[PDB]
Amino acid sequence: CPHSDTLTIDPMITDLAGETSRLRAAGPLTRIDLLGVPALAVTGHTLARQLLTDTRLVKDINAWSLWQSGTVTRQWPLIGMIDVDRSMFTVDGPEHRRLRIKTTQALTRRRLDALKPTIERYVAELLDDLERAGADGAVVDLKSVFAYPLPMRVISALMGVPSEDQEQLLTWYKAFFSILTPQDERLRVIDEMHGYFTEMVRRKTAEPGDDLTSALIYATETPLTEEEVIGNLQALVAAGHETTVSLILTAVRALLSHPEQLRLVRDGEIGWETAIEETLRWDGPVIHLLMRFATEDIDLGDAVIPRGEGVVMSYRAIGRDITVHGADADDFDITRATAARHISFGHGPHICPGAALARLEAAIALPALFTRFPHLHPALPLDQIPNLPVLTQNDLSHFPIHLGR
Ligand code: HEM
Ligand SMILES: CC(=O)[C@H]1CC[C@H]2[C@@H]3CC=C4C[C@@H](O)CC[C@]4(C)[C@H]3CC[C@]12C
Ligand SMILES: [K+]
Ligand SMILES: [Mg+2]
Repeated sequence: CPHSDTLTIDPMITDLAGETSRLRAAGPLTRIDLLGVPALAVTGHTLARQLLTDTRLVKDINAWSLWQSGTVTRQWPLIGMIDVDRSMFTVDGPEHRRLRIKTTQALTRRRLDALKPTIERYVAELLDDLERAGADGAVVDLKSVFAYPLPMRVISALMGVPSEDQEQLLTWYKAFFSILTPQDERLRVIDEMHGYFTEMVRRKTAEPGDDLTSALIYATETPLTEEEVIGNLQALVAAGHETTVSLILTAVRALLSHPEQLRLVRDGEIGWETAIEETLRWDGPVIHLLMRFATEDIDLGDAVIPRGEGVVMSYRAIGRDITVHGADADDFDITRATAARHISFGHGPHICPGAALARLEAAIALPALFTRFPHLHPALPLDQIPNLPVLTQNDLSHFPIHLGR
């Protein structure tokens, strides 16, 4: 591929390793092309930290010059990632905290202790499904049987999504994230999702229960608008499911391909927690985060982000930052000193509110899985597991394993 001064993000994810390296090498700020739409990617750790706390970078899609001019529209296949309703996700400034506070309180380590038994129950249930599927030495998909359902069950328990509605949510999410979904069908799926959660908030308003959705509705003043409640709810369920599936799967893939490091955690010399942090740094759930806009020109010394320009946080490239992590940043090493120094959960006001929950689900699921099936191994070379065509998320397709004897 000849030299180009715009890096085109391939939506088929045919060369993630190469693209990620190009992005680091072109950085820490470089021009990218997202399905025919230009933007700047932040690929460097220190610069990312700076800009994530910069008040001249906002989520508001109306601050985007290409949106103002109608150059980008709802026909853009990535538009569902950013042209969404009011929530903690889209708001900046003094109003932002109000939209976050009930959620961060509900998701503190101490509050999550109450959720621990529930997580344990689902993990045990799905390991049981794994046993059944892997009987008589059969090949089994670790994603569909285990990693894919677990975080949906867990986030659904927290928010009050009924057992019987969870399959439909997963079907919608799959359509929503796949670049291949026809755009008209995707926009219809976006409407259906919104319709589902509108009704859920109406149901919880009539009949509140012991769940975060009910706590968002009834605080602990001033009360959240209906739109705000629905917006927070959609963001929490989608993010809580999609990111966490990836982290479970990549952590297993990492440890299975680095058996000496798997041994370290199994024998209690390094914490599972630490293996999870290194996974987040090295092969984490987010590839790119769309998208922020300059309210005015931002001067970075030898470079200017012009007012109205789109800014993407390229979190995977940032995790491979050689300046911060040393020359071997492209290796998985749970013993490295900077394993916990990533910003894969973000930085600043929009930092992930669910990081503790994510960490807890992984810290329960991973040891449970390897203790239950100590001889678990790939039935297909790990390096041949392809990514699903989902541009922004590190979404693995399937994960064939044998339980082992
Ligand atoms: C498990 C792995 C996870 C990773 C790698 C992850 C990563 C992130 C990152 C990087 C952001 C901020 C993007 C930015 O502003 O630049 C974020 C925001 C958010 N995340 Fe997490 N997340 C994870 C799990 C979760 C979970 C479990 C939940 C909910 C329970 C969640 C809910 C949210 C919400 C609602 C936001 C928007 C916050 C705001 O904009 O103020 N994510 N996620
Ligand atoms: C970083 C990440 O992967 C998560 C954190 C916040 C999440 C977004 C928060 C809210 C929404 C709206 C929802 O209807 C569609 C998914 C979408 C657009 C999420 C996509 C995945 C995101 C971006
Ligand atoms: K909208
Ligand atoms: Mg050039």
